[PDB]
Amino acid sequence: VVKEDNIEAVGKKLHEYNTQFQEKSREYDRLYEEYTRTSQEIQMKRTA
Amino acid sequence: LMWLTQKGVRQKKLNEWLGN
Amino acid sequence: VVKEDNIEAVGKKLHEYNTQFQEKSREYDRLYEEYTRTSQEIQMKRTAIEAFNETIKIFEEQCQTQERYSKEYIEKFKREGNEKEIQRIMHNYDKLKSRISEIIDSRRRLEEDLKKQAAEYREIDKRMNSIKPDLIQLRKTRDQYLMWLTQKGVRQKKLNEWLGN
Amino acid sequence: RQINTEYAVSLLEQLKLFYEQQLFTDIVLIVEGTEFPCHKMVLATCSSYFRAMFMSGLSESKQTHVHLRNVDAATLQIIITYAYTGNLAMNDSTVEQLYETACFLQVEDVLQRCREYLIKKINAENCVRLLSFADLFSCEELKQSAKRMVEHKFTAVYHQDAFMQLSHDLLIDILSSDNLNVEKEETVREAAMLWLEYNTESRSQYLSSVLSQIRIDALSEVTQRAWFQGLPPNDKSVVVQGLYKDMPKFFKPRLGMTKEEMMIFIEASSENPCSLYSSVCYSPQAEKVYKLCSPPADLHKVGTVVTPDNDIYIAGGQVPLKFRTVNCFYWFDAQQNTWFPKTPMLFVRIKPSLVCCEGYIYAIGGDSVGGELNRRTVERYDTEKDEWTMVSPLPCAWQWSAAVVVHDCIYVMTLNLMYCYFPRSDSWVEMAMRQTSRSFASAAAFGDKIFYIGGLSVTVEIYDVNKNEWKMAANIPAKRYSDPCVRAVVISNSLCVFMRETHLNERAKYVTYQYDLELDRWSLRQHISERVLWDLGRDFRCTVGKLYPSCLEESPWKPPTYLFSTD
Repeated sequence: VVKEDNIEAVGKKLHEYNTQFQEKSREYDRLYEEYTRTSQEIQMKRTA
Repeated sequence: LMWLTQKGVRQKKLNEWLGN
Repeated sequence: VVKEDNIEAVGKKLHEYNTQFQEKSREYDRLYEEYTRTSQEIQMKRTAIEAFNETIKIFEEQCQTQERYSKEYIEKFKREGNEKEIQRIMHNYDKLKSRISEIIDSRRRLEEDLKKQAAEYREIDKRMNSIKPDLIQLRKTRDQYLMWLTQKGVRQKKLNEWLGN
Repeated sequence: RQINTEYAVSLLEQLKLFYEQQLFTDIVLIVEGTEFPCHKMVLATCSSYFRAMFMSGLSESKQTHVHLRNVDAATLQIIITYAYTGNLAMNDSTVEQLYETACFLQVEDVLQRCREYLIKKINAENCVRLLSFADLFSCEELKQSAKRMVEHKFTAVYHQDAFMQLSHDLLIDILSSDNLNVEKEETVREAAMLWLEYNTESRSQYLSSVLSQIRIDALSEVTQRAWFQGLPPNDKSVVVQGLYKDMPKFFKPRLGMTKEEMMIFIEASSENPCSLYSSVCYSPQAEKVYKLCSPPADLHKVGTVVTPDNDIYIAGGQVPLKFRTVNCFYWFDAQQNTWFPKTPMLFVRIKPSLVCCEGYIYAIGGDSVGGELNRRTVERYDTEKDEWTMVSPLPCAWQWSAAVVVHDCIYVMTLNLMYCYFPRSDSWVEMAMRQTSRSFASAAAFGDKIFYIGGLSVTVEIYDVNKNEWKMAANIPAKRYSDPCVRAVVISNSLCVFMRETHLNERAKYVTYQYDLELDRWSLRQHISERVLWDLGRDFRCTVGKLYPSCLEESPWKPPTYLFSTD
């Protein structure tokens, strides 16, 4: 736990890591949605 | 995860830190 | 997939290949276990034969120590007209020579054991060398069928049930 | 046919009543002046001797007075009491004379009962005497049992007076056996010397036969000391289980030169989930997997007791509910490597913690909760009497309390109430304890300062006994917090542990640790690989005792390499 394995401290760190991970999965699937919309965009623009 | 849960972090408590 | 499209028939093939693949993995890890046991077998034997070698060396050291005794303290045990006192090195010499002979025979027994186990290990080691190209070829064909045949209406649970048989 | 037994017992009790009042007494046996009136039919249908003496049709079947010589009066009375009842009252004081009288009279039932009683009563004080008795009376089973017992503890019984009075055949069959439990051939040489010098005028002609049986040119384990110890880590044990096997049996290293520190895993687990209460012995020197038979009759919740002579024992026990609480006692041998049934106890010990306090195993608690007069009952293990005398019982219920003797005085630290467990005064003088009231404190023979690492919380508390002080080392290295699976072991009298703190899967992470006392630091000794050592539990019995790898079932049954990268 970043050199702080002390029950309450070890667990509070775990919560900070939980935040970091959650923010990423949200931005990860957001970037995936952006990838998909850009893909269909260039497909519609190439058919145009 | 093989250290915090091994200490005693209950899965229910993990879900609370995974939900905020 | 032999240009087939009955889907159900193509799936039956899928299972037939599944069997062949499973049989191989079992014989594959069996050959691996055989490799490991043969490795520890020749390890236990290379140590036993070097122990035999060092024992023969120290027995030859005792043999020349007998010649050393033939000049160290033999002067007071041969010119007195007695034979029971000299048995501590004279009756300990002939049986030592017989021990040398029988441990040489035992070393020959260990050597023939080594060559027979090496033969019975190489007769299947060549099978490993020939079954692995066929194994990876069958696995490549299975992976190629996993791109088209699997996407023709079969479920992963169905594949697992076909993996069981 | 269902032969009537209800009529059989009434007729037997009526015959006894008639014999007590001396009715229909047709024969009179005269033994050293004492007279005994009896019936010829009972003596015939019980002893084959009297049957042949009466069915011969001579004057012995016609004369009422028969003089029997070389027969003790008490033994004849006991035989008649068996002839008229069938129950035998045997004791360790008059069992040999009773067996002699029975073999002279050929009573198959009494002979078999005395034989099995002598077999189940062979100790380390009468082994030589019982062997001489069996040789004189030609009892093959008792002879073999006594010979095995002598081979197990030769270095402890070759000083007895019964050993110097043995015959020539006994000496040449004991010395020629490769099962002599001796660490050096000098012991056997001195034994032969004292035997031949005990009576020189009658054994001066047997000096050649004496010297022909002692291995002089063997040089079993001295040749390895000559060249070098250069090998893979402690691979001298591999040479033990190699050179010995292939040997013309004249220069064979005796069984005592094969005894090596072994990890007796009692009630251990295996890779197979069904065999979670099996047993797998291990060598901390040759790094090899052996098989064990810890459960005799599927007896679980037992207590391993290795004596200084390396004789593993068991206490209490639990047979699967037909768990059916049983008390059948069992002793793990080393030569035959088998469990020997004996007298059961009066209290079923549930996984007891016992040690050979002052060379005497005591039943230190190791029970359950429900009465101090029933559970938590320290007892005594009579060795020659083979009895279980009760002694001052443990006051409160103390479970998972490692029993460790210190300076010939049991120092069992409990949850938070350590006492001065006395093996002589039998008292509970409250000794210096801790403040952490927890059990699961693994501790082995750690000498003056014991270490009860464990609490299910792995504080390595220092247990100074001589200075009666109380210090502390540190904790077992882990991560945020490891699982306390401490298994304190004592390999070759050392301060080690078998911590199985499961971290990255791999069953349990079996890592042995090196404990410092002069430096009072923290290090690691060895790291038992999981490639062979699979699931073994977290708190199972793991005693350390010198054992023969040749007699240990050499069965690994555990494939090392796995997870091929072929995929």
